[PDB]
Amino acid sequence: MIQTVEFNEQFSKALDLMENTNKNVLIVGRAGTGKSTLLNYFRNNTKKKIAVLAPTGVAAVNIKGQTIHSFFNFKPDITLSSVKDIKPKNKEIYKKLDAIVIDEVSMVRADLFDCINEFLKIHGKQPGEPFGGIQLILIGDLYQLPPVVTSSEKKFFSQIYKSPFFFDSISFNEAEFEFVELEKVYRQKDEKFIKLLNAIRNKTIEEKDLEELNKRYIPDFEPDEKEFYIYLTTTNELADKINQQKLEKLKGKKYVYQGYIEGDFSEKDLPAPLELVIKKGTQVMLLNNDYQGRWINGSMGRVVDIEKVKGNEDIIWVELEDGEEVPVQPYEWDMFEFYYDKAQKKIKSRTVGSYYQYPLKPAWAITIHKSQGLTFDKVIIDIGRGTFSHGQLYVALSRCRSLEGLVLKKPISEKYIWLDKRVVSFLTKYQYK
Amino acid sequence: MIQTVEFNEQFSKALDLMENTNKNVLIVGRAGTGKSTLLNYFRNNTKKKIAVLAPTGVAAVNIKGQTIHSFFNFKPDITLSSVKDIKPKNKEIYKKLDAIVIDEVSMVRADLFDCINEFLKIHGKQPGEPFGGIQLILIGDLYQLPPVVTSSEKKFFSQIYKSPFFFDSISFNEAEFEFVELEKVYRQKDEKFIKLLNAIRNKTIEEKDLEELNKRYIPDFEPDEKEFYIYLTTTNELADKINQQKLEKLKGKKYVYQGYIEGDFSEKDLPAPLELVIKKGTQVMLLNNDYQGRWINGSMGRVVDIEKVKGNEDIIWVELEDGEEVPVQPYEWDMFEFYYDKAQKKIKSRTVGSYYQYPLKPAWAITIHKSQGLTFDKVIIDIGRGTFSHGQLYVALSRCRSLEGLVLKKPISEKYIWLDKRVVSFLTKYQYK
Ligand SMILES: Nc1ncnc2c1ncn2[C@@H]1O[C@H](COP(=O)(O)OP(=O)(O)O)[C@@H](O)[C@H]1O
Ligand SMILES: Nc1ncnc2c1ncn2[C@@H]1O[C@H](COP(=O)(O)OP(=O)(O)O)[C@@H](O)[C@H]1O
Repeated sequence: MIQTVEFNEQFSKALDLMENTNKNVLIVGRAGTGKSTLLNYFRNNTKKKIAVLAPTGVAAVNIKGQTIHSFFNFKPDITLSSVKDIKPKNKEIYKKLDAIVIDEVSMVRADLFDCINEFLKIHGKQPGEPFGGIQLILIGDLYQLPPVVTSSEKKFFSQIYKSPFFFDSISFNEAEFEFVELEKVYRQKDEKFIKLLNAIRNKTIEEKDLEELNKRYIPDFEPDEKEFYIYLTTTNELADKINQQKLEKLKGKKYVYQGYIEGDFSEKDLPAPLELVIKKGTQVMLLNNDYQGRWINGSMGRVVDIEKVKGNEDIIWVELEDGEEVPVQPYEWDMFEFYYDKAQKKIKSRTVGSYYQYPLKPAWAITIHKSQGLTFDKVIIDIGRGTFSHGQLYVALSRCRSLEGLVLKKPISEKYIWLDKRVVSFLTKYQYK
Repeated sequence: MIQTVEFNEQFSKALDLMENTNKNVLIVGRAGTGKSTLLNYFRNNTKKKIAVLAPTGVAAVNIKGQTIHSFFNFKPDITLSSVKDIKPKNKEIYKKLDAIVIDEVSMVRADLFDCINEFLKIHGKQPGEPFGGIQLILIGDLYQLPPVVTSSEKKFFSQIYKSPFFFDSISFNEAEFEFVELEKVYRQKDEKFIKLLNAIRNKTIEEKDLEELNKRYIPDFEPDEKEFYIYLTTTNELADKINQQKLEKLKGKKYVYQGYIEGDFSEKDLPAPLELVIKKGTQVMLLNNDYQGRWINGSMGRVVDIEKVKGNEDIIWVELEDGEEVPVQPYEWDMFEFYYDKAQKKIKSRTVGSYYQYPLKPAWAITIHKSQGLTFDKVIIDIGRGTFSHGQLYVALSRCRSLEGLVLKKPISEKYIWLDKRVVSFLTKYQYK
């Protein structure tokens, strides 16, 4: 229960809208703003009978949340008509809930948002009113690739929703959300990078500074066995090839570790891959924040000599960016579920599942979607390799930390870097309202 | 320099034909016989500058010998025409060789035998017609299945060779081959079963023994969990799926061990599987002979708690058929290659490859072909599934030890056990010559 979080104007304004008011609110930052920090400070220090949810199972386990389809008992094929037949597991709850938070709201499609509103409108405190009158708190990175919509759905989805963004859902317009944008980049020496990114957001590109970009299209391929460059790909398939090809053409023995599921857990979504295949000298990424304060979620390293085990489970030493030769051991992930405790006036969260695996994954290459909400010091913006579609360039650039660590494989650097101005329309509406 | 071999008439007659004479010889056993015993006693205690070969890489590593393709530089697709263009790696050798042994000759197809004869006809010591004069010693079990012949090659193979068995090759006919059959059953004592099996051999079975066979012809199932049983299948696909089905169902944690290849080896013929996926409580097969004298090749067991005490490597504790608790650790297999050294005026064997892996594999089900030369106390004979072969039943029955341990999946059985009388013809020719 600590207080070491630097309460600035935006932070204090957001907490004001959150706790003392019961208004629907939308808080955005871009990577470093304190989205998880603000959410969790509210989460720990409130008595407001709240429920914290997240779109994916990976996002839910990280925030210790409830994996929304599970919280509402939504089948993978849910629709605005089938939602009406859903019987709540925990019917007694959603009458008592005062507020509900949703993290990483960027990747919640419009149809699912409308299903949520209908569900809370029928089972909420005040039925008929938006969300049953329950205060809704949205937290996410607007500067994100919209939720994909398969080719089959495309024809009629285009006719129901203007965009797969959550903010183009009919329920979001009929309800008023106070807008708060986190602008402060904490623990960030990324000076002039965010100014460049904000310049790319607007029409202020200052193409002298655009060609100040044109300086880092080096090719000559290459990297180093030391410089920890990560490839950002558009699809799993390409990231999956770079991980394997780098894993091959590499000597030493491979070590394979199988994740263990206790209780109930889906595969996917797993934070760490189920089969951890590590050779000596393998570039890896750590997928959780260390309690002991040694590495963070996304801290890259290089697998080094494993000492083998004493009578406990074996460890994987890793050579971090700064040093560091840290012993990584398997980490326990838990899958929560919120419920009301009839005994007292409180909503408790029991754990229905456990998952055990080394918190690491091969980190020679990653996909943009997998790297949502992460910044890497040295990145490689690789080939498409089948379509570099509209507005994917601003997101990929927003994955980087500095310009002197950015290497652009293809020197494309042209006039569709622009953030995909559906978002831009939404932001210019709310910032000036 | 061991002398513990109890040199029975058959044995002394076979060694006499081997050592003092230079005649081609054909020794057959029934896998309880002294085949490996005779081969290794001759191998160790001789001064005859010989070369020991085996068809597969697995059979070669077990006998500490070389594969036929490796010794002759035979490409996987060799034909009798292309053999003439093969340049020997070690041309100088095959002038010095006095004898050549070939173990597990049962699984040597006719075309390969003719290629061997042609090669030694061209490069051998005094390279005339009979293998270039090199004395050939063949050792194998005739009671095993013939070497498979793909459907494509079948049409024209059928017209050149009457059967894919080695004795229907050409060379053999114009080859003086003394015949010795090890018929005496080396104990573990085979009392009722070998008499019944030999009765099926000579088609002299009695319907008293058919009815006494029909007694273990029962429907239903299950293995008594401890009680070790195995399902002998016709195909890898069926047997290996049963190993997976028993492995998924059973609870606990998975442990994955990767074999390490040093130098040069093969991925097709490995003694232990390359990826050992082992759960606690899993039936295993202990697939090599322990020097310390704790378990034999084929001695089945059930994995019990794996004590991962390390500062080098962890140990897999296994409960044998009698008892038990043996610590199984990785075993080193080596791939030899013979060469002639004028300095010692003899045939030395250097090791060009090494393979390290725990000598274990899941043993809920294995294929007849994999289990060549083995007897198991408790066997489950399925239907193939389906109608196994013309003559697969006799081999499957010859895999068993006793009738009070053989369990036949289904009573259909009517009479198709009969030995594959191409073998019967050959055996009645040589036994009465
Ligand atoms: N508002 C803030 N006050 C104090 N520290 C912050 C704040 N925002 C970010 N930080 C620092 O930055 C780090 C990452 O913040 P985080 O909450 O993960 O940002 P986001 O959730 O936007 O990714 C935290 O470890 C914290 O130390
Ligand atoms: N000549 C022999 N003298 C004594 N015991 C033998 C002899 N041959 C075989 N045995 C017994 O049979 C076992 C297997 O013999 P082996 O040569 O491996 O048979 P095969 O080659 O037919 O599998 C040996 O462990 C041994 O105890």
